[PDB]
Amino acid sequence: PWHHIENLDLFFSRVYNLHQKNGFTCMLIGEIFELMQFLFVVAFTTFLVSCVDYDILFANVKVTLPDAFLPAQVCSARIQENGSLITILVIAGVFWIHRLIKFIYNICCYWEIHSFYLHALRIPMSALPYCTWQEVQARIVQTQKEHQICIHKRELTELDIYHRILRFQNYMVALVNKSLLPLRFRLPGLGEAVFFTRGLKYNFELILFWGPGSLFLNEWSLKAEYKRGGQRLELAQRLSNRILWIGIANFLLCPLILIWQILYAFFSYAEVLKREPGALGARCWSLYGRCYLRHFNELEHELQSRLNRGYKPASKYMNCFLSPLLTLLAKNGAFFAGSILAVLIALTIYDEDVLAVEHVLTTVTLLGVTVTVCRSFIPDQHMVFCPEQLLRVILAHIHYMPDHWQGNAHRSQTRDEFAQLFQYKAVFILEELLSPIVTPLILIFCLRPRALEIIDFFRNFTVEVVGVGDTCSF
Amino acid sequence: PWHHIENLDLFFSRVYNLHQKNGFTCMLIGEIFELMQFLFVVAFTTFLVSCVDYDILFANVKVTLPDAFLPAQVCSARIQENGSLITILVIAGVFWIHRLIKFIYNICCYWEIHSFYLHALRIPMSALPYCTWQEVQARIVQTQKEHQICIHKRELTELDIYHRILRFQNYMVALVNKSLLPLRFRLPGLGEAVFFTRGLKYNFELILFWGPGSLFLNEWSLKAEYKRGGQRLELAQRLSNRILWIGIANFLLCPLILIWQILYAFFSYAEVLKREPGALGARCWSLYGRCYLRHFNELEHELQSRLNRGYKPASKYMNCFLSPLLTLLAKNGAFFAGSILAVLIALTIYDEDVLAVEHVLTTVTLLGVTVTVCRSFIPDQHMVFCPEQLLRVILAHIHYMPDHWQGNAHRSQTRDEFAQLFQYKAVFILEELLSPIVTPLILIFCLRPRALEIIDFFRNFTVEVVGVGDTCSF
Amino acid sequence: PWHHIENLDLFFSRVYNLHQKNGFTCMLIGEIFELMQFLFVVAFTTFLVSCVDYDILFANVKVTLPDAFLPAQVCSARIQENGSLITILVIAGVFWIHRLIKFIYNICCYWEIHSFYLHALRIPMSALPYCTWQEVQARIVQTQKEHQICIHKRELTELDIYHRILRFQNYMVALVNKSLLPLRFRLPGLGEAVFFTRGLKYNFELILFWGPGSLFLNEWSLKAEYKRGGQRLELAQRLSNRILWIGIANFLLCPLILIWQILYAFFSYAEVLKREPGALGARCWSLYGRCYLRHFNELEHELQSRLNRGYKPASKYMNCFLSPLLTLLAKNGAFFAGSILAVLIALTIYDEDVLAVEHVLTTVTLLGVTVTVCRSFIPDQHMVFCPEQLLRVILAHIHYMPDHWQGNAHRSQTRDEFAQLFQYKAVFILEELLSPIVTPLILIFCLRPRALEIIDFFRNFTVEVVGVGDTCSF
Repeated sequence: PWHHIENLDLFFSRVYNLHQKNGFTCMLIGEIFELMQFLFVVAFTTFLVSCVDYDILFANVKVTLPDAFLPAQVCSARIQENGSLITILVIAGVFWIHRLIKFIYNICCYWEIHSFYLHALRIPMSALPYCTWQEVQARIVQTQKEHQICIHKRELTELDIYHRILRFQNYMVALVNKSLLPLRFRLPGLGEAVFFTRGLKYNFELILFWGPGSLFLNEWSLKAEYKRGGQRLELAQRLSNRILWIGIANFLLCPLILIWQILYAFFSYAEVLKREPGALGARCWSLYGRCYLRHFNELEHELQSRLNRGYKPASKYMNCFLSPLLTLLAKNGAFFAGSILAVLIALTIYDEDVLAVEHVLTTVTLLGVTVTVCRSFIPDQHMVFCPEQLLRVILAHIHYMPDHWQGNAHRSQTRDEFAQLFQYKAVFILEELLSPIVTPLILIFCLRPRALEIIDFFRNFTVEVVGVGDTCSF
Repeated sequence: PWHHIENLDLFFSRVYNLHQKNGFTCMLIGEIFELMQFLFVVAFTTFLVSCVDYDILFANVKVTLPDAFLPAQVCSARIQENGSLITILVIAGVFWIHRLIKFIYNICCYWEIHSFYLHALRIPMSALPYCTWQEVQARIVQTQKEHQICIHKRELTELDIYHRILRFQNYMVALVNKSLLPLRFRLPGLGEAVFFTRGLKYNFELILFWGPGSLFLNEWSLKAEYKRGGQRLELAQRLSNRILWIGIANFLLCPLILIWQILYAFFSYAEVLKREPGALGARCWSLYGRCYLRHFNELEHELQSRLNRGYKPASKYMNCFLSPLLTLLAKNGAFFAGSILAVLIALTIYDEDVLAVEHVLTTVTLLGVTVTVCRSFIPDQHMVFCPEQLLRVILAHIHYMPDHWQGNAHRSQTRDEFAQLFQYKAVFILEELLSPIVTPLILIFCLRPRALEIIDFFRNFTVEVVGVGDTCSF
Repeated sequence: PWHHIENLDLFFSRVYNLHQKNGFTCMLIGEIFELMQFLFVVAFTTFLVSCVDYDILFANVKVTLPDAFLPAQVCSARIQENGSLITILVIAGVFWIHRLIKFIYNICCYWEIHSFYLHALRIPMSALPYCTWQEVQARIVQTQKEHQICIHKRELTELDIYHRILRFQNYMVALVNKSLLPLRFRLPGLGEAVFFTRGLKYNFELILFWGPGSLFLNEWSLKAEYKRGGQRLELAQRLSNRILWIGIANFLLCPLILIWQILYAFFSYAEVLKREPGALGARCWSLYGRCYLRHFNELEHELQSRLNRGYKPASKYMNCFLSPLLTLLAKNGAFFAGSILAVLIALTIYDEDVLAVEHVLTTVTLLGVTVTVCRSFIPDQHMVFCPEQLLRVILAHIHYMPDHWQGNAHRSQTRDEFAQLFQYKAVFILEELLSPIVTPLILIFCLRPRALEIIDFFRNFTVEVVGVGDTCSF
């Protein structure tokens, strides 16, 4: 049954994702909840926009919650009469319909992959969350005589699976580390800024890999016309028109994507700020650090493991960088604020009628917040300031660092250059919000003039591995 | 003075316990508070049952606490007229009287031991909490010519003290690790369940060691009739009647012991749930792990040290076992719950008259609890899932593990088999509550048919160390 | 320009302090805020004493904060009419005027030092917080031919800078470790007490080093009359009169210094008790541990580093010392208190009208505090009591320990002797409050009779390093 496939690339990617999804039911259940998140976001916002009145809620006998909710009939009439609301719902509906159809097709294709694990590999569906990818890899390669998926190539190789699954991610890796993508900016008042988000990466792969107008012929071979240097300018002009058109589509989609990014950050992170706002000060590896620190032919879990082992030294390293002025001001401000708040607390503690004076509680509240915030920049008085050993621990995991980091490991410039590989989480959120606005501008003015250079790139750094196809240079 | 003892076994146990009690006053003070805990439990429950009225408390001028308390005369009349309350108090009184008489006798016997530390060993009572058992051991054995406690045996030996103190605990160890005690069960809806509590261990030692009808003649020699195989069936029948009778006593005592176990768990753990309920999710070594992981000839502190060194790796190991479905549901539920709660919090934060709507606070409260509970099953996104090194650290301390744990260290079955050696604290509490109900059933139907096998056991695995007596096989 | 200095001692101290102050602006900004702290303390207390009325605050329409504040005119009239308040303000004004004049002079002298870093060393003012003292040390010593600050001595040496900056701190070190200063006391009800504060150290340096009547001629040479033993008694009598006079000045200043110490502890620590009172239970290295554990020729940062590396093992070591009686009482008290509080919480949880009974909340509140306090003396049940390895880790950093600590590392006496080198923070605060009262008594009765011994000391342990001057013996 596993002979007429013709799409071994997509097949191996699906074989890997089911292992990364911890079986079949979790993938199905995970996909359903993904679809449900969008629908819930849309429905709750729509319900909040139309049904609830907010008049009898602010009161302008105890009132129940169901009173503020309008009955179904009047809520439907206000939705279908907003005009400026139904036009967003229509677009948010067609994307989900496309997604749902794609999902149904993927289920019917992942069920076929399920049989291949069960039958060809003899690995039950209850042992997946306990089977490393290495175990799955040995049974696929050693039994390649039975299922005879690839008879065309003389044999199958471990390097082949890595190349087949990751034919386009290697291309993505080569573009960012050769500065062939517009991800460096100079800003007035900020200085150097690296703006690399998921929209640009999604757009790069859509411009270069996916679509009927991309550089790749079917799935695993870029069009032969891109292997001849006789029409570099003509191909560049054609690519420039393509790049220009994709940017126009992004500019058209700007308002919709902005609503989606805003809604996602709010529904996902606007509650952690209330309960534990220090979690958004905790740092995480940025998307550039995932493409700058990524080896060639390295799967998602092999890289995620390295970013996990180097997560605790990185928090310490970024936390040993203080500021003589910030530390001075924090020390002094905490003293002054706490010295006033202590008197206030004593007058409050003795007789509590002071709590009825107008601006006593707010002053105490803001000062408690002020003391706690200011006392958070004051380090532990007996810490071992060792910001030189911290880089050793980090480099032992992520494996990549600019050459001007080893000696001067403690300057304020090295921290500001490391903070771009290891960014705040709050900063991460903020540039996910700005991605749908800046991404089109980046593609039209910065990437379009490079449309020639890319054409040279794809022409000079693409080799042809026999039996595999057109792959990216290491 | 230390020549006419005739009970060197009990003497050495008392010598050890005073060191484990950190001197003499602490033992006296500890015993008094132990007696006082029972009396307080009984008295407070009795006072709550009879004196307080709960009528003028629920209000059916500010009211004081002493108003709800009835005067002594009317409270005494209601106690001595309850009938169904005085019959429990009588039993709770006679046990304490027995305990108090035993305590007074033990004090007069521990005072004699106090003189032996002070005079024979020349160790002051202010240096006990700072003297290891090794220091006490060297001065006892090296000065065995002066106090001449044991002249019968040619000399005294360190192995002898371990054997003399622990003649019955070794027997307890051999029964659990040879599955000679009924502590394995199959339950519909739960599967495998190991139910081993203090009542069974107390009952085992009462059936086998203590009492005038046990297997041991005086204190340190089982009756010679149990060394002849000519009457195995007859001895088994006699033992079966004994086992049957002990079970009947337990069945009779079931309601009383149940009240004691319920009261003890409530008074000891029902407040930690309110303040810090995560402490009852913290795991602890179960009573079977104390008998399965216990070496032979190992005192209480030597084992407690090993269970201490292996406590932190064990919490990590049991905490690295997740569930693809539980983690998926938690992630998704937290998002949905937090997404609703964030909107609620914003409407609450803007104008607080929303706080007067009926079901807004309860929804917020349950959802905050829901988010916090659900967000507690979501691991740290950058943790080093290394559940294989954790078993190495644990095995280096407790020294005992089933053979099918080394290879498959990460299956869901190994965790469910390790959770029986290292059980939850909440689970520990729950099976202490169920011990007085299930313990009689275990003894009558499961241990009684084994009454023959035990007779064989005690006949084949009991050696006679010269000068020491009848000991258990290692 | 760096030739006519004549005060190389003060110059090198200033060169070091600017590095310890992380540049020039931070020193200027730090000094200004230091001056501002005193002024704010005085002004706020004065404003609180005179302006606010506390009559319309305790209420004896919602009332604003500005109503309680008296207008400027009536507040000025009450200040300048208090009599017993203006006499304190005058003294608190003249000290600050002296301080401000000294500060202005130091700025004009540190600006000259700023040019020496910028020009002679070619080290910009933006690289100071990132330059170790070693980098500053190499450029000073290797370029000693250009600025020719010291041509008198043949060359400059690293030992010379250490000696020049720290000519008086070495003297302070030799007096405390030879028990030549009155810092040991026997108290009824407390026993041994080591009372060494900043006032005594400040007074010691004022009696011995600073002033026109001290032992040192100009700055770096004690008067030659103190190098001849022919007038030991006469010099001792003169020194005794000096010591007596300094003590009289301290006794006169007792009330003022007491107000300053009280105010400083309150404004600095009286708020941490409210928010996080466990931070004042955290220990810190006492002032005697800074003079007992200090090497010879060791700068402030080299010692602070050692006190930082040995801070975490020291907290563990002092936290592994329990008390059999304290642990027993805590266990039992927590059980009893929690057993009552659990019943109270259940009655409170079922129906909340119980919250209106008078003494229910206070009982719950005090018992919650009681449980939390008592449950703070109860250690973790599975901790590795290893108070012997902890001393190894500590001694590896502070380098100094009494000889009767190595063997008996766990007695209650070693802890009570280590607690004097590593004292509580709350204890530290308390003896800073008592320093202005006890310091004069210590100098008059204990140090005055020693006035002879000191004269012998300064005569026998002062060597003359050529080119450097009169230094202290190592």
